[PDB]
Amino acid sequence: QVQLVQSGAEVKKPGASVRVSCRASGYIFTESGITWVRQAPGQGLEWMGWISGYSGDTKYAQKLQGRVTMTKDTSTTTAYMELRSLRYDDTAVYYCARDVQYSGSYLGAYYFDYWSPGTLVTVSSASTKGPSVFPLAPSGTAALGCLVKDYFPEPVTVSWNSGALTSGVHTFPAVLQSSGLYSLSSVVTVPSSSLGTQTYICNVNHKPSNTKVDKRVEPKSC
Amino acid sequence: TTTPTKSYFANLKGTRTRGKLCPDCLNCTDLDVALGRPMCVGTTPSAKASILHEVKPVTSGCFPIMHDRTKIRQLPNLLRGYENIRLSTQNVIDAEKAPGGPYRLGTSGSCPNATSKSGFFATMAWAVPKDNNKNATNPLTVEVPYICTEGEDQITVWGFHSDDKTQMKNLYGDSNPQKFTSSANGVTTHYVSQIGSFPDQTEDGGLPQSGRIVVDYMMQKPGKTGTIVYQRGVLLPQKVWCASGRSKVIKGSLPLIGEADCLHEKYGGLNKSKPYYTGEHAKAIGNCPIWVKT
Amino acid sequence: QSVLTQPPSASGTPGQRVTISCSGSSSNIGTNYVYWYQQFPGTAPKLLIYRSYQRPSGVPDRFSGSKSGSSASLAISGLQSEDEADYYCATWDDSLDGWVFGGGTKLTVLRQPKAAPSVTLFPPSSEELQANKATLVCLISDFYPGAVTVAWKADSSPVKAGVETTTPSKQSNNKYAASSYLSLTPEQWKSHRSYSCQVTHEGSTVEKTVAPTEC
Ligand SMILES: *[C@@H]1O[C@H](CO)[C@@H](O[C@@H]2O[C@H](CO)[C@@H](O[C@@H]3O[C@H](CO)[C@@H](O)[C@H](O)[C@@H]3O)[C@H](O)[C@H]2NC(C)=O)[C@H](O)[C@H]1NC(C)=O
Ligand SMILES: *[C@@H]1O[C@H](CO)[C@@H](O[C@@H]2O[C@H](CO)[C@@H](O)[C@H](O)[C@H]2NC(C)=O)[C@H](O)[C@H]1NC(C)=O
Ligand SMILES: *[C@@H]1O[C@H](CO)[C@@H](O[C@@H]2O[C@H](CO)[C@@H](O)[C@H](O)[C@H]2NC(C)=O)[C@H](O)[C@H]1NC(C)=O
Repeated sequence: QVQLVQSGAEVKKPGASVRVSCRASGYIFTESGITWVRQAPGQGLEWMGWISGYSGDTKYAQKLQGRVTMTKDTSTTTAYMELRSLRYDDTAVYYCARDVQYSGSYLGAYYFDYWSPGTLVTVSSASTKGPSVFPLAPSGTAALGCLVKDYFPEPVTVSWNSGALTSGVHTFPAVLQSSGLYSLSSVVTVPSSSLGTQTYICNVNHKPSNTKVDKRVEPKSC
Repeated sequence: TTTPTKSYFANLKGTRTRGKLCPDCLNCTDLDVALGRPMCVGTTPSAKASILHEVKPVTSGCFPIMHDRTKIRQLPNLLRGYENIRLSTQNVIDAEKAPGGPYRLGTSGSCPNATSKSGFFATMAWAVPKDNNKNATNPLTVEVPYICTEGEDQITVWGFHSDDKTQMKNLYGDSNPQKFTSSANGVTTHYVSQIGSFPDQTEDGGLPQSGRIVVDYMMQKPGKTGTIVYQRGVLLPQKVWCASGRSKVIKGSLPLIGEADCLHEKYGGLNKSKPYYTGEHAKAIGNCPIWVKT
Repeated sequence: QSVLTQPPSASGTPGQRVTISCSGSSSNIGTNYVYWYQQFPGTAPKLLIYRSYQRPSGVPDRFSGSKSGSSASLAISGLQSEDEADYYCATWDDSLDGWVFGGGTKLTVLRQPKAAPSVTLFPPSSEELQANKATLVCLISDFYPGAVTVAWKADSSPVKAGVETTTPSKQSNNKYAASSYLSLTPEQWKSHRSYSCQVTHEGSTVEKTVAPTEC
């Protein structure tokens, strides 16, 4: 059975480097190659490069020449990918894949077959911060919300009116800025006549920073 | 009439096709076989078509070589040009009795066998002087007889080992750069060894080593002799290459998948399903479709 | 910006035949073999079609590969629930000296009527502006299938800087929702008559606009 097993998940500060391992099983390693492909969270696939299990010959993607190095070890039938000078754009899942080609110029006349489970590499400088919570004021349905800005790590928790408001609540998954910090939002859809008489409070709980915030969301005046 | 889709290289339909010199010597590069690195001394079958897949062939084990000092990388591409190739079965000289006083034949931990953690290339004998002979010598001269058969070309592999100041003095009795010369087929080349300050180990067994090896081949035509003149550290030839006939060589890739009518330098394996093709008029081998302007 | 162009979304009722196109050029799809990969969430992609037309073992004849000039296509017939995934085309590109991937198409086998997205756009709060920050919040909800593209406008000219959109998330009723943020300096926010969040879904755009001056 053709197997690929990678090293564990990694987390690194920007500027350091990662070495990801890829051990091979169930085929003749010295007559195949390895490619590496990476996938930014919620995005597409980016080819990184290939290395021969027969000769150690390599070819890297133009965007990654300089920063990447691939090596391999026939003894342990293992391949390694090194990525230097990590920036936030290097946060991705790193796959290795069995590539049928092992000598001659690498020109895409062959293809890669089986993909390994995937190793996640997180480049973050972040250091546990509580969020800043801002109200999203209402404008017959009306929408009002809570903006939960700039926290790390996940997750925060949102309730409304200490749990007594549930009908109409949507809390959206976090977005991960290019700064390594998260933000999310939460909206309740309410009766538009309920404004003015009824109060609305979002309750934000970010356990890792012990931050707890009750934010009043009230109509805007001019 | 379309431009073929580029595809993998393949076996040529009516013709034996050589990819690696020695299929069955896995864990081995072509250059490992050409040198006779241990674990790489297996059958080297005949083929009438060969694919040139390494422009700069690479070793992957044994004692660290300074490749760029000679034309050594090109040995397996030279070999692959012949239909028939074989490492000789008998040693081309007796190393221990060679000129230069009795030698013990050196071995290394970078060269594990399966009977040993320690060995050496089968093409060469690391001629280490016995402990009472270790000192400077005047240039020694040995003749390398032909030893191949039919009209075989004989390729003879040899070299010299060097080390840093202190090590040279233990092994040989001389910390001076040593001199070497080979002459065969009217071709003469001179060498002088270097002491210390060696470049980094590369493409080798991965055990740390103080010294370095330099390796060359000389071509001996049928009936013809070769000559090595040498001082301390010499690698004397042992198993030599015997080579005859001609193979067509084509730049291409590996692995060879399935069978094709034709081998095209750009499009790879190509069946003659259609009589004409367009595109890149590269070099082709076998039963091939006719190239045409778009 | 992907070299190969794949629609973000493809769909069909169970049993139907849907196709996914993949659009390239002479240097890639025109001169090279096409490959198709299928990915379920949080798993490795798997080889589905190879050398434009072939099927690996395991892959049913329901999946079919096609190629014509600089464009390839994946056909999934007899559509079934377990075909819900992301489909990626890949070919070598002789111009860029490396492999290239399409953006990936999400295949949804509809079990629900197609629904347009609700969009609501929040200007920055007074509170946030006092902290010298500004964020525009565009919330997208109730759309199916779960694929939208978001574009922002300063007055009437596009903005690409400081935009963060989440992948869409299956919500409370198997419909989909997603969010997008436009980070601004108060300086920027004050300098425009208006800002817009436009959400494209199934070739149809729903737009929402805020003006700094109005309350
Ligand atoms: C050039 O043409 C030859 C001849 O058609 C192609 O080789 C042939 O490839 C077919 C598969 O496409 C092989 O058939 C196989 O037979 C086995 C045994 O029954 C079966 O299990 C497989 O499913 C398959 O059908 C056939 O053996 C093989 N013919 C020869 C003579 O080896 C070749 O692929 C073509 N090459 C190019 C570059 O197009
Ligand atoms: C290719 O290299 C492998 C790895 O050294 C060799 O397989 C080993 O054989 C030894 C016995 O000699 C075992 O003790 C090891 O467990 C084997 N390795 C592994 C990974 O299981 C193999 O013999 C080599 N092949 C050739 C032709 O030399
Ligand atoms: C493995 O390597 C060892 C070391 O070279 C070989 O053993 C030698 O065999 C030759 C005869 O061919 C003897 O002259 C040497 O004295 C032996 N060396 C030692 C350390 O005694 C052995 O033949 C090789 N075996 C295989 C399987 O190739």
